[PDB]
Amino acid sequence: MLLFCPGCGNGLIVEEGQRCHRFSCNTCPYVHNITRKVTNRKYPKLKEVDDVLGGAAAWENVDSTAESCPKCEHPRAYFMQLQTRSADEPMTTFYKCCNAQCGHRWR
Amino acid sequence: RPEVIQSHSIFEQGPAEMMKKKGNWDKTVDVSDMGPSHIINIKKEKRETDEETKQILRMLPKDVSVAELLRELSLTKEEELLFLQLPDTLPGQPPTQDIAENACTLADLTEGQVGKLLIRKSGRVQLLLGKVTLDVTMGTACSFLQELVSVGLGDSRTGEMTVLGHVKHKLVCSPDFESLLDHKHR
Amino acid sequence: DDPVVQEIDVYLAKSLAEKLYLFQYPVRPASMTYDDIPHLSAKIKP
Ligand SMILES: [Zn+2]
Ligand SMILES: [Zn+2]
Repeated sequence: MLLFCPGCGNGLIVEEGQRCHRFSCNTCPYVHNITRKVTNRKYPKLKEVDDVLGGAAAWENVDSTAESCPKCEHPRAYFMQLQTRSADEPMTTFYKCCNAQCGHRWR
Repeated sequence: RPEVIQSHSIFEQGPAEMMKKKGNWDKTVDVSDMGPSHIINIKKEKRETDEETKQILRMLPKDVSVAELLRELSLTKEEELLFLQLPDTLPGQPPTQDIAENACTLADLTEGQVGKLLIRKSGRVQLLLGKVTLDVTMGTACSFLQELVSVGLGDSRTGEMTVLGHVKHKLVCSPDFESLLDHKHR
Repeated sequence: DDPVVQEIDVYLAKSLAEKLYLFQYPVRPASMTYDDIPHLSAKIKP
């Protein structure tokens, strides 16, 4: 990440001193000792998952005493939750029911 | 480098990744409570958005002119320096200034009451500055430092410089061209 | 829309009209102020 000197406002570089790593200016004496953990997270875009779960994938989220689906009122349906973008997104819930003479997709 | 790398079917435990990640960087060399190692809390490096300067720590919406004047009246009685931009000509005549219908500015007028400032219902704000009413709106929200300073050349070669205070908010005054024109269309 | 709040009087002063300057520091944030820093000189051309 860009961080800039309070004195002259040139761009800082990270270098190493005799006791700590420092943010340092190239044009003035200013240095800033890294005393504690500092971080910067990118969170890039993941792949699409839409065509990855279709067609009898290896899902696993089903559990004992799980709810029945609302149309058929039978537990013959899978349900899962996934991030669609990066993991800062709140996870979305989705479910699909597959029964005899009955095909549907629901949200 | 061995290329035929091996893999297994077992599912990674959630906490096992979390605690492995934790142990990789939670180590700290903060034990050096010494002068060099110490760091000045009021000279942190500047993260680039100036409202968002704090990147390292000890651990927005937009206001409107009705709200600005309400905060400085009820919630806080402290005085504050606004900075306001007026139209290029005020509705006056330069008094005896030896002219031509030239522009009128605040430098030409004389001290006293100059007008009245009205806050209406629904947040409309007007500056009634004569017979005419000028509209007042919030200017660009500056977040760099601004200082209001006197300079006085009290002597031929020397003088005094004095800092009177910081300036936070900008107001823009403009003529209400719809009202001026709805009087007498063309 | 009647003026239900803050009919504010507006007054004008001229005693500093030839003296008053606005200084602004485009690269210094509003929280870091030069109020503590000792100043050694000031120079102007009027
Ligand atoms: Zn610097
Ligand atoms: Zn079904």
